[PDB]
Amino acid sequence: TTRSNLYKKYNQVYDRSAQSFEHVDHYLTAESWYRPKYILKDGKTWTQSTEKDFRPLLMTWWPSQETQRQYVNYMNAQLGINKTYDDTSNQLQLNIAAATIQAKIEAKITTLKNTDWLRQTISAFVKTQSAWNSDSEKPFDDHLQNGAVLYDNEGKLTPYANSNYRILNRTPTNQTGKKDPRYTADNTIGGYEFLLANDVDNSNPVVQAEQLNWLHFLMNFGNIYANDPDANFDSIRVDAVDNVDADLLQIAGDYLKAAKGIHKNDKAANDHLSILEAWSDNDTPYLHDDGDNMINMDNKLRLSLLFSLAKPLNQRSGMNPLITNSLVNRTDDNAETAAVPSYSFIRAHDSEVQDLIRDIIKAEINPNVVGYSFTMEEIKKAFEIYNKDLLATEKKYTHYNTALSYALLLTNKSSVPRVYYGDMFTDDGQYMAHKTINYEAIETLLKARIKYVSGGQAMRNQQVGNSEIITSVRYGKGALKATDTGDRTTRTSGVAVIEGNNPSLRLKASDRVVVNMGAAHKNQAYRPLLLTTDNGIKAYHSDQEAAGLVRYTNDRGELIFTAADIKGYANPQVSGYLGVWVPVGAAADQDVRVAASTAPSTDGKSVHQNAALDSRVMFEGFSNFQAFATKKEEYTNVVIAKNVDKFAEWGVTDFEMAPQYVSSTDGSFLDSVIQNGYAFTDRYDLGISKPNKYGTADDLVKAIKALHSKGIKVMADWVPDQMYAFPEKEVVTATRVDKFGKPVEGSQIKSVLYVADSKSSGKDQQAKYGGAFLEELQAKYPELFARKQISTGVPMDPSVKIKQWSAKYFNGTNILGRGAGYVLKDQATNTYFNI
Ligand SMILES: O=C1/C(=C/c2cc(O)c(O)cc2O)Oc2ccccc21
Ligand SMILES: [Ca+2]
Repeated sequence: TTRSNLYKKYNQVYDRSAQSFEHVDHYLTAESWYRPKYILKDGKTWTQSTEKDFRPLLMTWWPSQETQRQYVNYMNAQLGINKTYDDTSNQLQLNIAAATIQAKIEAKITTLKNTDWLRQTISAFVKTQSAWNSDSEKPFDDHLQNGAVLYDNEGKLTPYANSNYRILNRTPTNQTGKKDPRYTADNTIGGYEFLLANDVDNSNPVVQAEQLNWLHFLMNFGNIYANDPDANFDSIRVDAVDNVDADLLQIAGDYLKAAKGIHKNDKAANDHLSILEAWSDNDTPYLHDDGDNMINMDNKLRLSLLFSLAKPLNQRSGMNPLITNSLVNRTDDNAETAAVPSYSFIRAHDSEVQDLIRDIIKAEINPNVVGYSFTMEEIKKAFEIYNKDLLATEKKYTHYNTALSYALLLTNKSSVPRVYYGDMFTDDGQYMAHKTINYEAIETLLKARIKYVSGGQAMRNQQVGNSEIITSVRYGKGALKATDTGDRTTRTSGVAVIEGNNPSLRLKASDRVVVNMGAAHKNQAYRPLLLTTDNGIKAYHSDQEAAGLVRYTNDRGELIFTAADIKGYANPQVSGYLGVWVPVGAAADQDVRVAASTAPSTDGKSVHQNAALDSRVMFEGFSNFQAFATKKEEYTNVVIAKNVDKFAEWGVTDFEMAPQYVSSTDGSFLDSVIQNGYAFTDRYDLGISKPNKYGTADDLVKAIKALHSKGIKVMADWVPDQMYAFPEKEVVTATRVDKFGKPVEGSQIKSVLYVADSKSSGKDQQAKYGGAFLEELQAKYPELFARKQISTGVPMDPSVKIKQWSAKYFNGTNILGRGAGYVLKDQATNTYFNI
């Protein structure tokens, strides 16, 4: 190695052994240190080196002479030697320069009695060279982190990182490696493999088995961790469906059927109600054909709410999409069971939050911010602007008409509404510490939903005066149709929502809005629940609070409104109009919800959008931008246990907790900066080795038990796409690719060695729990392991347990800024060093 170009015989490597080199899989890197036969204690005395006397390889060796010059110029400037060397410069001059630097390095080592300062200096120097930084990884692509590398299936130099799999972009749309001819709403292959960080190979049968193992662990967390059967997760969210092999959907579906019997009846299904985050318009019909074993979002209704109500006044659509642009056309929804089950929302922890922070940062701080890779300080200043925009009548960045969106989400038939934490409480600050201006209106709607919201739905779109309004009516419990005359409970249930999306709305003196309440509501007293005022929304918490504002239906069951009742407003809460009316005389404890039956299911689907699923409410119970806890009583899971009576009062039946995995701290993405739980190194570390952002493993256990004590189900966020920040390095044969895994031609990284962080400790929760339940699962549920998965043609393979993650179980990684030449070669032979 160390050539006849220095003080050899002194600076040569101690022995031909591997305990003398800092190596990665027996290869050397530009940041590799080594143990020389002799060190030079200060610039003074050559002494025999100990086992603790490692020194930078770059102190005494260089890949080319060009690099030695670069090293001398750099290390002179660092150590206070204003001598520069230029284009012309013999080997003898630079070897003399290299000695001198060597001598002063050793002097500073003895002065400070550490090498920490030199680790940094060598690192900083290495990152100045194109072959050891981003410049050899360019050009960047639309990957969230600027690009990715794909690990080669057959690398002769790295056979330990080989795979017979790494089958990419097997989305629901593209599961067979061809576009599914059945699903035509999305032209595209319906997603892409490389999203973030280390991309897990969910096409590998051994990894599939391990994803099921993790699923079983989460669904038995209570039993396994705390020997407590009251502290298990009831259900899952499947994170990033469009970025993983869709085989995982048959695996998770089969498990819910085999383990929880969700296929038998609605009681079983509704005790384990599991959701997808699946953005392709193909994913809902895919999931329906697969057996409604889980439910997807209604993306169409989300876009209809966003563009009809939430957008600025000049970017706002007409209101008719609120009726027609959804999985369910709500003109006249009179069905006992909707065709397809779904959940509905206007915002989520990611959707229409991090997007708005990015808009603010890009507009008023850093125009060159990459994807969602924000700094904490960018976030804090963005939130100064955001929090002011929330309280403004004229909003530049934040949603208009939040209460109008929730009035529709919480009265609509044939979808499970999901309330976002950050619409009731502030997106920043401590958990449940600060209420939004919309908290009252949303709370009032949640309590009214339990008491009044049942039966058939009618929505109408009336052109009035200069613009338009919509009416949305529920007929009341037992009344699917406008002609049903109902019983006593029908009479005191039902609701009328009236909305406009234009602040200039003025009815003519001649205009009337006739709202059919249904044949159970003839000649009846009605009172307001919400009314738009000049400064916001007045909530009425009882019949008596509203005593002065009572109005009546006529003999046909119609409420009638005029200009006196309806006009456009502009205030911090309403841009248009909102009016919500309920019948007078509901008992204090009236509850028109319905439980799931044990009657056998007969249509081949697990989940059914009937009155019992319509009775459920989902709560997404975190924000990305929650402040870190300063003391135990501010930990979210401790606050959840303390406030569990609130959630029951609101009719929350399904509590979607944040992912509970201990966050990585690399800061390479938003998730790793605000530590939400989506960026992790250990899949089984649920606040066990260290608190998560939300508290300790014991705080989580107590939160689950508290929710269960009120009959509320708890959802585990299943995140099989990627992992962050592995502590051990590994050398892989890699190819630069776009997020679809297509090779970027004109790249130095092409069947080339590259140094990834892709090995786990072997001493973490993964090492304890990995594969630990595969024998139990194959014994109880052999059919799970008999199924030939669609993408691979073969069953899951539980014959190997994953105690340590390594490169062979991953597709690739986001580019790490280590360059195409980071692994060192002998210049003459043009081959890599191997020990
Ligand atoms: O491509 C889409 C996307 C990205 C998306 C993907 C993710 O896995 C994620 O964690 C967050 C995202 O927002 O958001 C959309 C919304 C509507 C239609 C298409 C897209
Ligand atoms: Ca992936």
